[PDB]
Amino acid sequence: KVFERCELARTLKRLGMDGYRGISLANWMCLAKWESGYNTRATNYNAGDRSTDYGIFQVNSRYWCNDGKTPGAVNAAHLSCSALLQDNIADAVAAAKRVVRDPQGIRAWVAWRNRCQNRDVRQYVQGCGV
Repeated sequence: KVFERCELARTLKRLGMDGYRGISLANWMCLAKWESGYNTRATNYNAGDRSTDYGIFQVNSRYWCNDGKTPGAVNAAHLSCSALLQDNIADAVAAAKRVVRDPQGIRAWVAWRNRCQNRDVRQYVQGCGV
């Protein structure tokens, strides 16, 4: 599923993401936009280390979900990476919350540092009613 901007905003708010571990909704939106373009089936194989990023938030199979084919992997969130490819993003949200519980926080995603950090991100939730 490819979410519409405001549709996603309201959905993340309902799932309790606004201000989770100090992370504003606008920031989560900026992250999803650049990671997958709000697409739940987005997958990206990292040939260099043999891991794959899954879903709307591009969660890595080496630490957060299990796909069985990732060398030296762990399952921190304890999910099947398959769960992060559903149209229903409840599991992707639970995984994303787990990622930011580590000290790195939102910085865990390099794309956030490149395109969201220290920028004006109000634009991602403008006019959505959240």
